[PDB]
Amino acid sequence: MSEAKRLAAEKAIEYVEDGMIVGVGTGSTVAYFIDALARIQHRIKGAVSSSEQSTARLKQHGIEVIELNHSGNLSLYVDGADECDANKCLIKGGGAALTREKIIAEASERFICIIDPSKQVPVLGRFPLPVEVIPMARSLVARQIRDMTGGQPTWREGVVTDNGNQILDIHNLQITDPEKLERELNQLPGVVCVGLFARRRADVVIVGGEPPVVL
Amino acid sequence: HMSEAKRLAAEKAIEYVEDGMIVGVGTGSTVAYFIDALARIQHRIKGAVSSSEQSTARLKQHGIEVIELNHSGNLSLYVDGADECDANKCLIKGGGAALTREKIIAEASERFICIIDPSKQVPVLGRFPLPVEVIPMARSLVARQIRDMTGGQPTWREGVVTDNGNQILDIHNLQITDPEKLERELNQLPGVVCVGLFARRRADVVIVGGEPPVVL
Repeated sequence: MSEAKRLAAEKAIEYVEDGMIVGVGTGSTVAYFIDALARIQHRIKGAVSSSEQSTARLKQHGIEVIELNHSGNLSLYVDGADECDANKCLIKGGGAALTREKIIAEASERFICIIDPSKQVPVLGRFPLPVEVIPMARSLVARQIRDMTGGQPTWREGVVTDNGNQILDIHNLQITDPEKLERELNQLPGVVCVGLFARRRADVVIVGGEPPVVL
Repeated sequence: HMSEAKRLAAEKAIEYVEDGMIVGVGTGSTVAYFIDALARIQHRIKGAVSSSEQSTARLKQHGIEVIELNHSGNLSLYVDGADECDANKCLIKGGGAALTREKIIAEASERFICIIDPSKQVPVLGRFPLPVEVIPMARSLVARQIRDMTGGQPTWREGVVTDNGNQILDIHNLQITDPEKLERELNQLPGVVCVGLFARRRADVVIVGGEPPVVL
């Protein structure tokens, strides 16, 4: 899907305007966007980064990285998704960076989501739902999620997020109501972030291909 | 001034400790009396699950075994203080920055006993500012959002870092007449780690220290 990823990333460049501080996602599709952004870096002020990995990639291209606390709100955030449904609700966090992704997206006027066709699904959940948890809460949250959803939480054992937390991946869900599930999981003490983007979903979905399809 | 009231509230809370329990333990100056009282009955408990590194040191100083919540599983009893307690037993917590692990252990516990002196009783929560634990890179965003949503005044508790590596915003000037609603709303903000309202899961028993303590 490398060509589809690159084509989606190049289409997203059309949304970058002179003088922007661009919010930058994480992952293999975003890698193509970082490479393309480097070619126009004379036109931008810099980037706010959703992961230490993305920060290193931006810096390797000479792009200035700015903290969200310093930039304030942004106009544009570009990132990928592990799954995207027909209502533009997403599962994110396959690379464990969901928390800073969700924060930067929240601070951005428009979220342009770049995907290849394999990410389009009719019902979220075949890709397990990532949930970032305070480590000492891990087993409690797993029990609660099992009780609430009937899904199967599994610790992504050994993975530590940029924020020092652990990840539970919730298997076997059919998330037909992501708005509700996100709101309910957000209430559990020890949950740091839920990998559903539904309260604040993608504004634009770019599906890579020749030509890209813009939803 | 309130030292005797704190001591007496903690004494009454000991009456809820059953032989063999793993006791969930809060944080703060009122809980300090409860930790010292637990030490006096240490032969009657299996150990304790601790809401802060500070409480862990105080428990270990008395030879009480400290057990991880991941290992204990759910608990029967959690005992902790509060910065404010309204008439419906909704609480503001986090004055000592330990609200997140406190809320987690309280959630895992069947009965939450809250030990307070009379100065913690309020008709409406909010004169004591509401603590919110935040991801550091989200701090300014969350402050803007809370200001817009509530009309309150967020202030960074600058320099304070929680046991979880996060920062604290204290929200001033709220009159929180519906704590469960505000808690639910603030919990939806990306970058909020924990909200210092205990309302969805509130105190089951409130012990107000005095001679004798009042059990509410």
